[PDB]
Amino acid sequence: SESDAVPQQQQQENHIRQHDLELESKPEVLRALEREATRPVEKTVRHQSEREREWLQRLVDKHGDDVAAMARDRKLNPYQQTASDIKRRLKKAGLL
Amino acid sequence: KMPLSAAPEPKRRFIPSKNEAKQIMKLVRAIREGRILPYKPPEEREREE
Amino acid sequence: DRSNIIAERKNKQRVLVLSSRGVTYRHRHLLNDLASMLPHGRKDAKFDTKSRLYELCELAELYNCNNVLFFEARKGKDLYMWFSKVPNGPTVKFYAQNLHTMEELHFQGNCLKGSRPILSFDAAFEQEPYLKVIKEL
Amino acid sequence: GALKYLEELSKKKQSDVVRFLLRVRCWEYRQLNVIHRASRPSRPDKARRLGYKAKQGYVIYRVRVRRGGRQLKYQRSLRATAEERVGRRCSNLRVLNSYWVNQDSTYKYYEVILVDPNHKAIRRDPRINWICNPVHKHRECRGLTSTGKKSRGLNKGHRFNKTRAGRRKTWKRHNTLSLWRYR
Amino acid sequence: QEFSELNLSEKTTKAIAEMGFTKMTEIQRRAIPPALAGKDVLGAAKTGSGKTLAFLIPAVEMLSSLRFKPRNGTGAIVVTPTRELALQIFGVARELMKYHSQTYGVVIGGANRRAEAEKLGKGVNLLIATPGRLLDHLQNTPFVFKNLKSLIIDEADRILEIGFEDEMRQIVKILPKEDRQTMLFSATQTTKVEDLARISLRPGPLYINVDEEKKYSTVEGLEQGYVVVEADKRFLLLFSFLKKMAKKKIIVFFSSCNSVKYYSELLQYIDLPVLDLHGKQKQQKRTNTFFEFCNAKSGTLICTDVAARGLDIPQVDWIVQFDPPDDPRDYIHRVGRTARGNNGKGRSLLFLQPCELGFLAHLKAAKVPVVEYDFPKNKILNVQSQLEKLISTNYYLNQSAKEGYRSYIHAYASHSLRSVFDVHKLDLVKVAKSFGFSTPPRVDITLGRRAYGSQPRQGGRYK
Amino acid sequence: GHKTTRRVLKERPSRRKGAQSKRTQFVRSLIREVAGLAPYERRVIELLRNGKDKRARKFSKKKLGTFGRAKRKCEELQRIIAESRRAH
Amino acid sequence: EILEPFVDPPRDRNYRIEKDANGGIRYVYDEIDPVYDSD
RNA sequence: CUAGUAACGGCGAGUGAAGCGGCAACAGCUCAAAUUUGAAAGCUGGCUUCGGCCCGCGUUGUAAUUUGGAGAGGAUGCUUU
Repeated sequence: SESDAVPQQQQQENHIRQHDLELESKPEVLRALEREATRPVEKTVRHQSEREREWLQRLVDKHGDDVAAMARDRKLNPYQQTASDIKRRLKKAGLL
Repeated sequence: KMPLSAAPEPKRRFIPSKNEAKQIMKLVRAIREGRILPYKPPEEREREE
Repeated sequence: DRSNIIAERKNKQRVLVLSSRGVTYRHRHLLNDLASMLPHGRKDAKFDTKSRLYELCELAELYNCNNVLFFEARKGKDLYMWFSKVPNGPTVKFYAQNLHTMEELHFQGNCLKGSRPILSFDAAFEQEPYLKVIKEL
Repeated sequence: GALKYLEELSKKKQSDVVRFLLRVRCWEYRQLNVIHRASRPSRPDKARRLGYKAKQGYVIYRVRVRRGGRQLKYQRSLRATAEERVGRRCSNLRVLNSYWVNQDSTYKYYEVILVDPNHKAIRRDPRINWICNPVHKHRECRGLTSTGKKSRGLNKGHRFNKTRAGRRKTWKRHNTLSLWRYR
Repeated sequence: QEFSELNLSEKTTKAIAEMGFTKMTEIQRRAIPPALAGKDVLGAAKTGSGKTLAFLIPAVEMLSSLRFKPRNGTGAIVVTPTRELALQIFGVARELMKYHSQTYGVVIGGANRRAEAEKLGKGVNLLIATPGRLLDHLQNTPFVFKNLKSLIIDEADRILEIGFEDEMRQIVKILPKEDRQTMLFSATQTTKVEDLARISLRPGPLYINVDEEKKYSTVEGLEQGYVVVEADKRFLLLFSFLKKMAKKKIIVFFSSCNSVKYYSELLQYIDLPVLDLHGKQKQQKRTNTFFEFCNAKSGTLICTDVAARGLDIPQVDWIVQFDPPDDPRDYIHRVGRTARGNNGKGRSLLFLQPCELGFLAHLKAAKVPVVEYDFPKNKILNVQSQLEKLISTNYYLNQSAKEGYRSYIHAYASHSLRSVFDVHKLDLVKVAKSFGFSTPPRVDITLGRRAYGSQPRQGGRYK
Repeated sequence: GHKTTRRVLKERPSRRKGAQSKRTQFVRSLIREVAGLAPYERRVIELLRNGKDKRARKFSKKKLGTFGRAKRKCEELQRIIAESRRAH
Repeated sequence: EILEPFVDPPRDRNYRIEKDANGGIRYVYDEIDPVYDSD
């Protein structure tokens, strides 16, 4: 049903993925192209620098898990980064 | 009595410099490759020469 | 007494002859030929179209005029004529259809400048109120 | 910062400060050479908005041009004459732009921003090295500066029907009898 | 009746469960089932019963049931008198739509007009607005409001008191009327409220009464203390007070939620322990904090006066009105009665600048006895240099100070008593020094003859 | 003619390419005081200080070319007169 | 002299008001005399 | 193709376009008006053991960011080298 007269509601299947699309008998070239486009690829997961790991380590050694206290800390967190960013960096480092 | 700009102040004016951080890391990479000479305090350079 | 009229009872009448921005050579020639017949008329040109219509009364107040004869031009082809009493009087909008100015070389006649003309009206200029208002303007 | 204020000042050229400064400078320029090197732009806001940079390879050249008619009017602008005279004196430079700086009873003074295409500071900069290409040799002689673009009628619209892509190319296109193979 | 009885959506049930609400008041229980049926509602509940959920549950249910999207514009519009009430309702709606894909937004006088225009253009499904700015956005900004199904008018007596009568007349004239459910609330019942209910609501209303009849607004058994303090020292005095009246119970009222958040972070850094109740936290956190303050021997709780209007104020030694009161009559009578207490008499102190002393003349007209409190200059703990260093070096505290300063200026500008509290008589440099600034940040305080020959327009279309 | 459902369009950032900005107004006012007046602006201001507004508008129109530009210049110089009297 | 203790105290024409032909509002301004100016 | 149409003209000689429509080819961008201001971070030359050292240009502005169907700053959580 169309409670609100919307021309786009039959078209459906505010941020979208930017660097790729999420797309969900025949000639052999077509099948080969699908096969080479569908084959699994590696990701080359970006690691962290030694100094960033040292910074996150020193940050854990004084507060442990209170990410709000680490954000408040001016000495050990000179760039006054938000606790969400530091929590994300800790999760990427595996230091929770 | 008030500033003309009501724009927010960028966070860069409250945190240490990032350009100098990049320059210092470039210098650290240069010292590690032995391309440039490390720091010696000036009295050492005076007694050496 | 700076009225510039010497008579028993003065008919203090002043006209402001004005043209719009997109007037043609024919409209400008008709403006020059018609304003030459009026001594109590002042000539100015290029009124701004985007400006409001009542600002014409302010332009007339500057030249102490109580009559405005406006030459509005549309598309560079169509001529509309506005006859208005300036402070609070009525306005008559007209469309001019066929123009033949004084520069046209087949007329073979000519008259003085400021000679008080005999204004020849039609018998329909009293048998209809709208033609009566046009007649008096 | 200050260039906004200088732009607003340049927009009042008969005010007391600007009139005084224009007269004193006109006196000095009148007693100098016709085409003389200017150390720095007298109007830095105007030069900066036209592409002048305080970098090696950028040169200002002030030039005086006799004003008036050539009743045959010269269809060439006085600003175009200025760029051409400077372009011949500095035949190794490329004319970037020019702008009005002063006017007298008998002369109109203009400053021409030029660029050296052989300097390495210009050849390495992707924002200006388009002028290093040989298709930009003597832009002032082919109507390729701002005055040239205005005088050739290179604008969009019905008012510029016969000149928007070149007047002589349009005339040659309209005067060509096209005969195809199957007629 | 509990919230699980009605067949709400599972997203709405989960959100209310997270708030911690399992039992209703009378106004929710008597308004939500008829309003979910599509009937227009005329109410007589006051601030603090729980009317916010009573008009937000049907709007959220309508927006979720019709599957609204950001390209559909506004579906429900909640009109509030003041900006802080609108922000409180915005916080409640943010808590209510935790699982709902629908959008929600606030439009209040005193904020960025262009940012609000972009926000409305992108699409705000539930719009909590202030009448003047709502009318301005309805008239001059392009945004979709053609799919309006719910108009809630909240606290209509105050809006008609401020002078938004003609604004609401043009608002009701502009807004679509067909298949629109109207819910109007007012604590009183005047002729202007009746006129508004007649133009807005349909011929058949439903009139619901949740109001106490024993209002004890006696004008003799009261005593309101005041302290005259200049702007640039105001907070310092409060800080000194809040360090000298330790081991006591103090409630402090601020004008805005942003200033409460700023002063909470400020007192966290300047080693003075407080408890905070502002509308940027979870409802559960706020209820637990108020419960902890209610069952403590000492301590101080800082909150907004409109946020604690609907709050069971416990026995406290001091009730401090640091900012100008939003409702001066309600403040004096009811807050003085809750400050005096059931037992041994607490005191109600009001902070007055030496430009709002005409309030005392008002206290002379109402025949309310006053008490003047003076303070020695040498007993003020001067932490101004530390405060300015903290504001200049900490980016988060600088942002909070700017937001609190802007909120204070805007709430002072939008004041009912403009004669007593006028923004034009305020020294912005001194009040920004009170907030901890060397220079006052830029704010907008504000936010003959007819033409010759001009007769009134009689035709044509203007958009 | 044909019936289509009109959309509400996104606000154009090219709209009002003049200045509603307070900083440009500040710069324009400061430069006016620093630079001074043109000779014709001084003649218009000496007519406006004597109450001869009709002559001032005619002089401005003659030396500017349009009645709208004359009106704008006369309002600007009258505003300058008002703030000069307020400072006096 | 304030009467209600907690409320705010309550707080060169060139045209003439004349009824127009239709029955709305008509404005009558000062008439223009055609006297020639000194300029 | 429009179209020898509109328009202009001792309205004679004549002069004489353009929008739309079909096609060929298609591709978008760079600056000026901002304070990097917690760090001129930019560049031409000369000397070289070629790795990094000096003089100079430049704050009257060289890098980065931004170019109005935009953008910035914060917050935010994904996605990219």
